[PDB]
Amino acid sequence: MRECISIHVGQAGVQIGNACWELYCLEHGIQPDGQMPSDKTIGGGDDSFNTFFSETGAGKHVPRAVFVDLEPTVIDEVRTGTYRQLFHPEQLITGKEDAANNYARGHYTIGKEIIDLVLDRIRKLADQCTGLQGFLVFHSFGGGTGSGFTSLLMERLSVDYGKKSKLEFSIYPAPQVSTAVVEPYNSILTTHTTLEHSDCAFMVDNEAIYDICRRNLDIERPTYTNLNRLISQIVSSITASLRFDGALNVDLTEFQTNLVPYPRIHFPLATYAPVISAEKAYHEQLSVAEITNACFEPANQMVKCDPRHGKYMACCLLYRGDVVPKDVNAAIATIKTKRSIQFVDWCPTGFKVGINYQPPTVVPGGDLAKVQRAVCMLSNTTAIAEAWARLDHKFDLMYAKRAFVHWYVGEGMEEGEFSEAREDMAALEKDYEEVGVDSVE
Amino acid sequence: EFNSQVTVAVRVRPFSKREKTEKASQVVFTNGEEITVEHPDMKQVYSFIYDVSFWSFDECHPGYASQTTVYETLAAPLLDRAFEGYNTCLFAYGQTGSGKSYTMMGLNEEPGIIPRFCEDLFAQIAKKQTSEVSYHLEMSFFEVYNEKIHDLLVCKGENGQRKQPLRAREHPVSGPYVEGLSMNVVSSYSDIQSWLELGNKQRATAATGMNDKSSRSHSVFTLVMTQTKTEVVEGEEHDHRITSRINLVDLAGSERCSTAHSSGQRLKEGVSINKSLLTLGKVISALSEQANGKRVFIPYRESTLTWLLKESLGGNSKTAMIATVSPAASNIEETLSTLRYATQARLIVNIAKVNEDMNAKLIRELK
Amino acid sequence: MREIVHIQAGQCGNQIGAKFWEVISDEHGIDPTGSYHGDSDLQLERINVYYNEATGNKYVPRAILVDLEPGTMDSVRSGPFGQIFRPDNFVFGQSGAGNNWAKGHYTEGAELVDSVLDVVRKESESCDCLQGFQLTHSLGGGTGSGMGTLLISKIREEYPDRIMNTFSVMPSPKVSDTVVEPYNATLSVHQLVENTDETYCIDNEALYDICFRTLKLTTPTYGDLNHLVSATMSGVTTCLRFPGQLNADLRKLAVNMVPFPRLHFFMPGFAPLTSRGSQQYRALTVPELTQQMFDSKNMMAACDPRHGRYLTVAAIFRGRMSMKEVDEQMLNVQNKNSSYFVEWIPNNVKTAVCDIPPRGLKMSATFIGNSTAIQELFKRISEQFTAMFRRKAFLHWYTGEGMDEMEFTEAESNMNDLVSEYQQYQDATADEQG
Ligand SMILES: CC(=O)O[C@H]1C(=O)[C@@]2(C)[C@H]([C@H](OC(=O)c3ccccc3)[C@]3(O)C[C@H](OC(=O)[C@H](O)[C@@H](NC(=O)c4ccccc4)c4ccccc4)C(C)=C1C3(C)C)[C@]1(OC(C)=O)CO[C@@H]1C[C@@H]2O
Ligand SMILES: Nc1nc2c(ncn2[C@@H]2O[C@H](COP(=O)(O)OP(=O)(O)OP(=O)(O)O)[C@@H](O)[C@H]2O)c(=O)[nH]1
Ligand SMILES: Nc1nc2c(ncn2[C@@H]2O[C@H](COP(=O)(O)OP(=O)(O)O)[C@@H](O)[C@H]2O)c(=O)[nH]1
Ligand SMILES: Nc1ncnc2c1ncn2[C@@H]1O[C@H](COP(=O)(O)OP(=O)(O)O)[C@@H](O)[C@H]1O
Ligand SMILES: [Mg+2]
Ligand SMILES: [Mg+2]
Repeated sequence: MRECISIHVGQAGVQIGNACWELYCLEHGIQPDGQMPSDKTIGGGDDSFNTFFSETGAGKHVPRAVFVDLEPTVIDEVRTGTYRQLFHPEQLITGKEDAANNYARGHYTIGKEIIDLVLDRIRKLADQCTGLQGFLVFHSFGGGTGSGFTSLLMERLSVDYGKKSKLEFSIYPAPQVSTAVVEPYNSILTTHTTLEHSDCAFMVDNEAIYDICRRNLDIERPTYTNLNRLISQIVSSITASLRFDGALNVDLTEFQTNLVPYPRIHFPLATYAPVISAEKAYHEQLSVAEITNACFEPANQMVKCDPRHGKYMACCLLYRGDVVPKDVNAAIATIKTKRSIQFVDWCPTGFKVGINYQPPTVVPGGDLAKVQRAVCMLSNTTAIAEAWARLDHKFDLMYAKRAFVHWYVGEGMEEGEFSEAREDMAALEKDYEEVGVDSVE
Repeated sequence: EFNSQVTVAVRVRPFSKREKTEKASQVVFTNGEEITVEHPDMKQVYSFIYDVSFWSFDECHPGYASQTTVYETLAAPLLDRAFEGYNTCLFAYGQTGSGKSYTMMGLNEEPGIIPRFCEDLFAQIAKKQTSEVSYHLEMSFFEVYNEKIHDLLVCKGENGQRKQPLRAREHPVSGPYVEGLSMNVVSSYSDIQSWLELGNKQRATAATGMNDKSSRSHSVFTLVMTQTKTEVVEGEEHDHRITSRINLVDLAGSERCSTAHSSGQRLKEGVSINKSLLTLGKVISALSEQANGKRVFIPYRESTLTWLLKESLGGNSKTAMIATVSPAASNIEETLSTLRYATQARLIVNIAKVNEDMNAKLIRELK
Repeated sequence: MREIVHIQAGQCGNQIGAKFWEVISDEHGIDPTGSYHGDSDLQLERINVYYNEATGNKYVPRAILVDLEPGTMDSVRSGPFGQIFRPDNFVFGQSGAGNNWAKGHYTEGAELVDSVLDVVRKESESCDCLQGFQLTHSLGGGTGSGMGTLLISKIREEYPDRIMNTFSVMPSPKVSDTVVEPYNATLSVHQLVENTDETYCIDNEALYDICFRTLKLTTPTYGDLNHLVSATMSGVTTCLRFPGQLNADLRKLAVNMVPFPRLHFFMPGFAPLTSRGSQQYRALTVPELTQQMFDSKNMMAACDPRHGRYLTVAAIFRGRMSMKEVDEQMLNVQNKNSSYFVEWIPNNVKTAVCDIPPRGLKMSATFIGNSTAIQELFKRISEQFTAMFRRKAFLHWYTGEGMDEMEFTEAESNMNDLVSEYQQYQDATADEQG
């Protein structure tokens, strides 16, 4: 009835999908075989929640998702692992050769002869959907497939489907930590193309979640099976109002509206406050007033950028479980009282609120605890300009000597595409100044 | 610095067929400027002073004011100021069957103010049509009926019901206006006359007990005159323009349901007229108290008429009122309400200005 | 005979109204099947105001449930009183208004509105004589603000001689629940001023104070809040369903509460609300109720009447009250608190008394008040609005759906004129000598 398509691009997106589709099955009562035994006790209804899982007459549940990596390694793990009997075998590998961390390979050259076979599966899924509400794209700046393919895809999806919400969940490069020498380019080339087509780009940064997993969950040697389980929760909160009941339900077009004043600065940040272990689960109250304040604790942000260096233009809080509105209003009133949390002069009503009744589920083998409450924040701040400027300085240090450009030119990229994309990224750094200047009559 | 006062004038009508069948008595006597009402009961006498008085009671008695006289005394100054560069308004007010439509529009062989206005305007234009001054004239003619707006200058299509209503909106500078309104160009008197015929044929009329041709709608005639003139400047000429809006308004009557034997649509439309006059009255009572130091808020949004005429009752226009009264004794209290609202409208003061179309641009700072 | 059509737009109204039928049915003796299991014979005499008889003395309510999301409608069906509504009266779509007034008015609501008129025209024509309408919506979003205001624009054209009552949850002063509350609350007032006769303004921050300060509730859910709004909704329509000594329809209140056609925004109230402990320590009587009704801390409008003047108020009583005890007490208010009333209305109060009280209270009371302190709510939105519209912050989501900046300026000046219409009256007036 209300259905959302997921697109997982690259190693990152797949390794979050696998984290996501391990959680969506548990909440709704599905085994990895696609079957649903607890339908014995209710007799159908909508527990085969059509937002993610379609259903066949044989009792099997197949998810509405499309994977694509241009490398067979990460997806072949799915066809040979626990979830081989859940996914439609059309899991788009064309990985005779990867993108070599090159936005020129992911966009042009190897991006084609596979970009026309990805639209077919989506168009096949949409024609199974009645109330298609939007897309959810999981990718990463820093690669070729998660930087070029997405740009190439989001252009085409802004033509075939037009005015439908396209929300991204992308891994933003960290200021210090990095796994490649070409993250600045591909992160800069992808914004320039994805800016005029997307609607809200949710950013995450692994340097932050590393610190969260150390300080809070007491994990000093984590890996990517832990990070991607937290990201699995953020999406469950965004999509919870489409599956379970609640008091204030939030459709997808509310994030497109309250958090995006102008069509170019739609770059918010995410949080998940009650990231606690089973031991610290005791000794703590875990109330709304406790969980809401943590979401503004800058050490508990999922992107490394201090909001105390900027100002908030909007903020959306997404509650789950045993939450009462009287506890919410008491909490936002405490934040609007504090002076270390500045708001722009043109947004005195700077809080969107949503509440659900279904608490989060606990994956066995996981790091997170069982809780009756859970919160997800989505904030658009002027602090993000600092991160754009950092990527811009790196771009200039390495483009002035024309380093690594012959790998992009060698894949059909013009030299003027680096000067046109770095000059279009120098406009947005000025836009974030105007939105932070207090008006005067 | 300017405070233009509203020009109030009164017109006494002669006896009607009804007021002659019922041999009603004369109570409204004149001496020139002043108008008095001797009640039949002879318990008190009221008297009022006005800028201008007209006595059409007798076609033979001295002091008989004709169509040409009312024109040359009221409208000709407004034409002079409209050529000067002012906005102008002339609006009628009164009861049912009192001579408002006859005064403004007139009949075929007894023209009112509107045709004479347009004719003298075009005459003065043709007599001042130099290469120094060009003239462009647009007209509109519209109708208020049961709080709905309607365009009079269209040839309606055939249907079971063909009256497409329009909407009123508020432009932040120009003020209230009507969206979807035919503004037709005019070059001479003939097109004006044809459009007037079409509009008076499309207007709403009905037969009621106090006038067989009772207008069931308020009628506004708008003329937008743009005169372009030159000044020897650094480059080409034709760099001054003066715009002027002339609003000629014929309103309906209070229409007591008892006398005006009314049931159904007549009651309905009549009730609408009663709600339009109550609002207008309240706006003329608040504008006459806002010109005496006391601060008051004029309610123009409670009626489309007063909403569109925000700029005329107040604001920026040189405006004039024609109160229409009957001399019979069977309508004393309604005549007196008309005369009291007219004596209060006398106290209104507006701020009229020349529409040079240059303020804030360059010559404002020259000045 | 004085029949009413109820319309419920959004996650708020469909959550309020769903309790409104849990409160009326208990008063008329209807079970969740529609079957009658009551005690008195006065219930069935005027049950036709809200209900219709179906087949076997099963009673189906005249409700209309509208929303742009199926999630709210599933709560009604999978609930206590879900099986009584007409399943052909649940109108819904998908892909909701997105907190956008532009969508519920022009783009999405316009696709679903004619379906809503099909229900309204069938329920009204099936009624002998229509007294008016009743809408429960929340302005602050896009469905209730957009798709509700659009219906009123259309029903007022089809039924211009009937009452259109509205129970609207307004934006709150301190804490927001939607980032674009001002744009949607503003444009709704631009339409409600022109197309309504009674608009009861509700604010959740006040109910949070009622539930905490009076009822001594520490965890008040939305069920409890809407258990208060449904009460006033019942008091206003009590003298049509049960008899009394001095009866009052909807029109008699508005004629006695709306002195000018634009000042039809009221501050409701209910009495007697108390905690479960202090009930055994109180004395139920009119001087104890009138003190709660005229208390500024029992309002739902989030506005202090002591910062203004009551132009006109009303009081609906239910029980075996004494009229001397009623008329004596209302006079005590005006003579004591004469500064909070206007001089050019000598008796600023109306009264009404029903003889059949609420299911478990020997006496109840409902209060309706028109004050100039509603200026404070509109004056706030006008500040938030222009602060955002002067920079054009979120405007491109409203223009992209087929709107213009002029429609944002019209609503600003209208709301600002309504402020001045209330502000002239709030300042004390004085004639020359009088
Ligand atoms: C004396 C006793 O045994 O308990 C009382 C009680 O404690 C009080 C406080 C009741 C109680 O009300 C509440 O607890 C409450 C909770 C949240 C929000 C609002 C109220 C009561 O539940 C409410 C109940 O009154 C009613 O049921 C009315 O008929 C009420 N009915 C319903 O609303 C209703 C709701 C769901 C299902 C069935 C009925 C009503 C109110 C207005 C118009 C018509 C009917 C009564 C006497 C009581 C209890 C039971 C504790 C009060 O009820 C009202 C609003 O009239 C709250 O203040 C009154 C005073 C009562 O004494
Ligand atoms: N959070 C998170 N990030 C990941 C994960 N796997 C890879 N990344 C990030 O992905 C970034 C680089 O992109 P790639 O890993 O090469 O993925 P890709 O999009 O397929 O790029 P190509 O292999 O060149 O096609 C690195 O900086 C990693 O931080 C993961 O499992 N979780
Ligand atoms: N009193 C009350 N108000 C509510 C409730 N649910 C939502 N609201 C209000 O309604 C507004 C949300 O608008 P809504 O109609 O739900 O948006 P929509 O889903 O897009 O139509 C918020 O400002 C809330 O204050 C409720 O159960 N009770
Ligand atoms: N000065 C006058 N001389 C001759 N007849 C007049 C005069 N004034 C009014 N009448 C007559 O009285 C009637 C006036 O009706 P009208 O003015 O149209 O009513 P209303 O003013 O209510 O629209 C006309 O039939 C007209 O012939
Ligand atoms: Mg890879
Ligand atoms: Mg006439």
